[PDB]
Amino acid sequence: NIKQFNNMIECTVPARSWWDFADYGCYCGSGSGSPTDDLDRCCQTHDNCYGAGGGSTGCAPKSRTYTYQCSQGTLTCSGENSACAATTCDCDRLAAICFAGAPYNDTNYNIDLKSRCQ
Amino acid sequence: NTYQFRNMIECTVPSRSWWDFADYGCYCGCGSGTPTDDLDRCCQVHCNCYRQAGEISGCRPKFKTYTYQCSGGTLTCKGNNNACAASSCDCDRLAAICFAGAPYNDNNYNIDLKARCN
Ligand SMILES: CC(=O)N[C@@H]1[C@@H](O)[C@H](O)[C@@H](CO)O[C@H]1O
Ligand SMILES: [Zn+2]
Ligand SMILES: [Zn+2]
Repeated sequence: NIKQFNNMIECTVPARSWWDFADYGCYCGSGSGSPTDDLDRCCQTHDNCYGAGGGSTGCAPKSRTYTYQCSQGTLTCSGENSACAATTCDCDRLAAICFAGAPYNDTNYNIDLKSRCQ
Repeated sequence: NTYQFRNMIECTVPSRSWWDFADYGCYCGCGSGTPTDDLDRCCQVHCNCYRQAGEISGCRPKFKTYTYQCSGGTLTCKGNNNACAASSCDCDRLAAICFAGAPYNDNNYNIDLKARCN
């Protein structure tokens, strides 16, 4: 679930909190418009991943609790996860991994979406 | 669905672009924290409304297409709606009506979520 994703984020980017991504670019937060940078892209496909997982019967990303582990910046989804958990989990760890590698631009945080996301 | 909700808004608040609500306070865009005002609380009740609808198997509030009529400040969800569609429609409608009765504070648009909702 998102509670677990918030924490996944900190595993790979301990120097930051998920909140730095809550309102970044044109997606990290919701969804619409043209990606702003690599980071704003990591979020685009994360949402897409969730969209693919929602197609998995009875699967609710933000609410499905999975079994994962964080070990010094590296994430691992465990095996006992149901088809839905495993998919969601992977979505989140790939996103978390993608956030750590992308550049964070202060200029693209807290942006006026009504002008950059049409 | 998102598109229908956008119309209800333009319906109850013609003097504003629906973008004026895509990033207002801590909840219009959906999140967490202390609602900064009446309008923000409107969005707070709306997210929670969506969360309950998600508990109905197969119900994706954000995508469920429903039947409604929006006629000059007047919003009507039609009976021909099923549980999921009926619940979703009442969320959006009530939120649209709610917006119509709450002052819109330009200060509260595109606020720093990391610092103000955390
Ligand atoms: C396009 C659209 O209307 N999106 C709505 C937004 O207006 C509303 O402020 C927010 C919080 O309730 O939820 C979104 O789904
Ligand atoms: Zn009519
Ligand atoms: Zn913002």
